[PDB]
Amino acid sequence: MASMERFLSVYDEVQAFLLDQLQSKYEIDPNRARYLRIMMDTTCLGGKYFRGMTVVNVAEGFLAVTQHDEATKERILHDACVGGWMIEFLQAHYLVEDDIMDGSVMRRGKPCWYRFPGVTTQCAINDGIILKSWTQIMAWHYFADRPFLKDLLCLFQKVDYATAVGQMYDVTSMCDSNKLDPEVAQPMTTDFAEFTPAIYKRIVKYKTTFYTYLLPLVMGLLVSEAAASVEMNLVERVAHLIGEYFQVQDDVMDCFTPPEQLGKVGTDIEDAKCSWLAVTFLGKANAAQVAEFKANYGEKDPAKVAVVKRLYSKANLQADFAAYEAEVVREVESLIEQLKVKSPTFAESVAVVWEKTHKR
Amino acid sequence: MASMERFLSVYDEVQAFLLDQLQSKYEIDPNRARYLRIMMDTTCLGGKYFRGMTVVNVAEGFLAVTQHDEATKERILHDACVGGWMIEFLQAHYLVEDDIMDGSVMRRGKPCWYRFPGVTTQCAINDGIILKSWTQIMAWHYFADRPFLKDLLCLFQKVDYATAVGQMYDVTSMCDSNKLDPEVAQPMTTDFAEFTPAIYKRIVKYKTTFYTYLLPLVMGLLVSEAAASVEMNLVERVAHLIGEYFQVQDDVMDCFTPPEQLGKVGTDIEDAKCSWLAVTFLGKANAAQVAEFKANYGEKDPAKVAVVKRLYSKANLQADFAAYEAEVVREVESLIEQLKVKSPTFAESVAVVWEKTHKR
Ligand SMILES: C[C@H](O)CNC(=O)Nc1ccccc1
Ligand SMILES: C[C@H](O)CNC(=O)Nc1ccccc1
Ligand SMILES: [Zn+2]
Ligand SMILES: [Zn+2]
Ligand SMILES: [Zn+2]
Ligand SMILES: [Zn+2]
Repeated sequence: MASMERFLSVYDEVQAFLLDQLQSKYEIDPNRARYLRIMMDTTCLGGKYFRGMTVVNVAEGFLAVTQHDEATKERILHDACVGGWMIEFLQAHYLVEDDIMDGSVMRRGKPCWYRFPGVTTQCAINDGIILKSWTQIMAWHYFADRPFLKDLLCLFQKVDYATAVGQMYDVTSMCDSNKLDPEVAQPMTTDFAEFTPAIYKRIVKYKTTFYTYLLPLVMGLLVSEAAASVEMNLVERVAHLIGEYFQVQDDVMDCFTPPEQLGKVGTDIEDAKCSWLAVTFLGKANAAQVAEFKANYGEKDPAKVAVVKRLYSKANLQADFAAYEAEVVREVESLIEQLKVKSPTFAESVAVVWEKTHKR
Repeated sequence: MASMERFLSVYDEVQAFLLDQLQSKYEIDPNRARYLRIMMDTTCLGGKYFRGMTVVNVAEGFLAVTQHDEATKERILHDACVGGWMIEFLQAHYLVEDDIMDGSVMRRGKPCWYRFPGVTTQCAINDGIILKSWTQIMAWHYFADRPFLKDLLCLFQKVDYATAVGQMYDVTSMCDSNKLDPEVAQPMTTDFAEFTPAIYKRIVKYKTTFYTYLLPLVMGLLVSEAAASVEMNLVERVAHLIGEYFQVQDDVMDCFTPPEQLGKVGTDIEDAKCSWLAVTFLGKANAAQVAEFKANYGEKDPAKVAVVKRLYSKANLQADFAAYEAEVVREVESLIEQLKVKSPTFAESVAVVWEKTHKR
């Protein structure tokens, strides 16, 4: 059976499970069941399933080199699909809540969930809560007797926590740290002293890399009972490296990818985000360029946004991007080599993960 | 050592643990640590700790009748405090997110967290996320080797899910179920056909009783290794019964308790909530009273709100309240009796839980 169709079939199975349990155990009525169904579909479906499919792909790699009964191969592939949907639903949770936090308008060429007429923020915050709660219901039901349940829940928990801490880093990235104070309305930085590579790397490491790369790889190892085919510190380092590159790519696209293709009007400049473009620009700008950046960044005025995009264009950040990209290529290839010592198979799964990211 | 001081000491210990781990493992800076510290204190402290203290009280009851080494008594009381703070932090999560959802202004005589000048909704949604994530970090660290970890996490998970489903019931209680549709803006009911006792009871059962009464009682049983001193179906029934009564009390107070004493300007009438007052009123009203209710409910206009409160006053709902209260007294006393068959001690813990609720 082809992987994607297995994975989509499992979505249907998990959805039916969840909705049927709401009826039998939580006293739900048909209409609220239908609302939840629609919420689940709208918020969890229509992306590329990179995250969830990675769990499946890692598991398929191990199956090719490991002796098992056919029934066991099916059980492992089913568990990899359920685990992948746990990650897709965790992403859905964070995208619903982030879109509300950031006053976002669109996502994947459709309105953000909270903007749907019959949703509203009042419902949507809680819908996002339910999305993450479903990840736990899936795990407790499908992995009840599994030897990896403990480790999978502990890992998922750490990754969710890292992700929330990364959200905090992100939403506070345009403030001066010494001024953070619940009692005082937060001004935007005027110095931009905290727009540095290390501070950027902290934001992206926590906001995105743990859930997008670390969790899919380690979940495919867990459902395969293969965590001893790796050096976990290597897996962490390669996840964090690829994941950073993914985010840099997303930062450049927010500024330069046409909206119809982005699925999004990008507003990182207006929102004063600590983007790779802004940190790279401040790393090579002269005094007058720095001052012109400071006069225009973090403002909704389209003319000021056009001045920042011009400053980026004239600073030939494409060349810095190519240089960054070449260094990451170098480093990812090195880690892949190190991962072949313990597991050619796992190494190859990471190579595929890299190819997929590198070729967006 | 007195229970409350043990419990507050453990708060300090858990806070320090959590903040120190952010520093050592999550790369946090001192200023963001201070923001989180302040968030934790503001959102988790200053209530009566009924929930968390119930875990401690159930555990203390068992200790009085069970042989243990002193070191074991201390370990059980510490675990009961940590478990109680897991529930207090789960409540904090839901109160932060609910206040945002409901556009609330105050709570416990202070502004809602999101309204603090240096918070904002953008931060506060995520702060609420972190509050619940902390409950998992506490459990994984403090209960790592404990025989009850599995059962405590499974239970907590179910209770959190029930609570989110109850939030859905609550926020959608003034809509007609057959009209729920993400694509269509939701009108308020005009018939009030779904303002019934059974529909009310479903809202309150899920929104409040699982986290407020079921979880503190069952957590005190789990940390005591005492789940075989009870019939779980009795514990469920008594939790749901007392918890309903608690909420009816909160509904009457939203309408009739002066704001300075409530900690809150109550807005259930304007918000068109399915309250005990509204369902009781519609259960005894004549045709003209029903029509006058329909013209005035669910409207911000203070004159219309004054007309609903008058309709409630003239309908002598105090008498229905007394009758309800007498029935619950009857039923709670009956369940307490049944619980004495297996455990006088646990029975007495539930009696205390009832006394505390009955005497608010
Ligand atoms: C518009 C979105 O970016 C589309 N989704 C992706 O590009 N997802 C993705 C693809 C490859 C690697 C990692 C993640
Ligand atoms: C203003 C709030 O209602 C104060 N808190 C409580 O009354 N909490 C409480 C007390 C007894 C039983 C159950 C819960
Ligand atoms: Zn965001
Ligand atoms: Zn972006
Ligand atoms: Zn609410
Ligand atoms: Zn209320």
